[PDB]
Amino acid sequence: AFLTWAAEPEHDERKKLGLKAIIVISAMLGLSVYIKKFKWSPIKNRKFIYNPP
Amino acid sequence: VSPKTRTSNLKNGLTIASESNPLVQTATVGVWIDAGSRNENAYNNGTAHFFEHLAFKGTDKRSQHQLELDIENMGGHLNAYTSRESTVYYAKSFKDDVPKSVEILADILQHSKLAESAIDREREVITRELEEVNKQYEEVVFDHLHATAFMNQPLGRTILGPRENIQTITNTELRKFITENYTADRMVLVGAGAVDHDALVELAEKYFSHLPSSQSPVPLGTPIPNFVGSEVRLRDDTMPVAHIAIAVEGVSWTSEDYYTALVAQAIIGNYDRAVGTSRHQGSRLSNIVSENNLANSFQSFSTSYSDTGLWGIYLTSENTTQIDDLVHFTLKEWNRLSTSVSNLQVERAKSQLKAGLLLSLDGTTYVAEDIGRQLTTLGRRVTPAEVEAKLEAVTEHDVRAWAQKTLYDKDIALVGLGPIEGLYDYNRIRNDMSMMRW
Repeated sequence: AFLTWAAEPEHDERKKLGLKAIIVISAMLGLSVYIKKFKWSPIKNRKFIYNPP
Repeated sequence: VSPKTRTSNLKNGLTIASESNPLVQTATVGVWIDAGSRNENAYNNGTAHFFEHLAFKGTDKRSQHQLELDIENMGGHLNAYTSRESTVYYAKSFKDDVPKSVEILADILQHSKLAESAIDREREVITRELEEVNKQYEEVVFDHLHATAFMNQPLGRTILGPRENIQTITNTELRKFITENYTADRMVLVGAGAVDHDALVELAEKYFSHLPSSQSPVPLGTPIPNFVGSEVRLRDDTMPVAHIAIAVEGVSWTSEDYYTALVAQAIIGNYDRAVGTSRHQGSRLSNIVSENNLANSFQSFSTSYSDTGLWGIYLTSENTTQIDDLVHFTLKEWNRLSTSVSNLQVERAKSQLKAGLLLSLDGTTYVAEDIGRQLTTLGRRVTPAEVEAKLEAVTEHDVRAWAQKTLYDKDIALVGLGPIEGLYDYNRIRNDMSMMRW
């Protein structure tokens, strides 16, 4: 355990910052999906009627 | 100061409204009805328009030929039009031919034959009208605009109706429509020009006394529309001119923002490259458009109905690579109604409107149309003094407040027709309805 700490002394801080990053990034991923779908819905919902000239 | 509009009622509830002008020698008399295509359902859509055709196809007494002769002998003409909420049938004649014309109108409205033979004959005429409105680009654009803005609602239907209904309209449904809707409490007999009010009331008692009253008489101009932000694109690369309309939900006739919406509409105003004065107009949009050649024309509108309206602009342009600029600058001028307008623009537009609202009424038909429209939408003729007061009460604060709730960041209905490849998708147009800098 001690030598593992010596090799990677940032370990404890790194993992706690990782937890914060995971949470924020996940939330932003969810919101970016909502916002993409919101903006794209006029394209996805488009309908056509063709009357051959 | 114009002569007073006199108004009387009959017992059935028919209103008679008149404005005499002893300086003219002609008179416009007619019947303004508070009914139109909106009163149809989806099955009889087109009935109101169909009836307008058959009204001139012969009555219980006079045949079609006799009808023609009678009007020709009077010397003037008859005219009729059906809209979404209003039907009009009028007669322009000489001063002393007014009793004849009232008699003819009463006859075609109350005692029309609606013979199966005539129904069948008109069914082809009206079918042909479906394939010839296609040319009237402005009408095409505005019919699609209503269809999309009021999606699957009565205001969204066309007046002509679908092809299917035209082939299946019977004399029964025609008779039912006009019996339910053309009731005395929904009708106004209007005279303008060389008419005596007292003479007109006598003629009304003689000809329109046996009109049915409706079971539940509501006041004149009594109506829920749910506007849909949406677009219709009718791209046609072979047309040289693009026609584009953009609208938001506007105001009804009796809205408290009625005049504020008219003032806002006048700040943007109209433009036409063919008119010599248009390059010098005060409107900011007009200056941008003329300096950059962005359009052949634009026309601001504020159309009202009993319970809703559409407020927007209609553009025509040959500049097919700068349609984006045209629409961009138009919506940026609308943004300024929320962010920037001050007493400068507002007082200017009020000045222009104070005159405009009076100027419009420059002949007997225009006056009759004004009386009839006001009586069927408001239940009264609003005097120029009242109109001058309502306009004076519009402040810059009112315009900004109105624009911030009606235009700013709101859904639009958008119709484009013609070479509209340069018109961006819905989102990019609708994003111009606000300013990120504000």
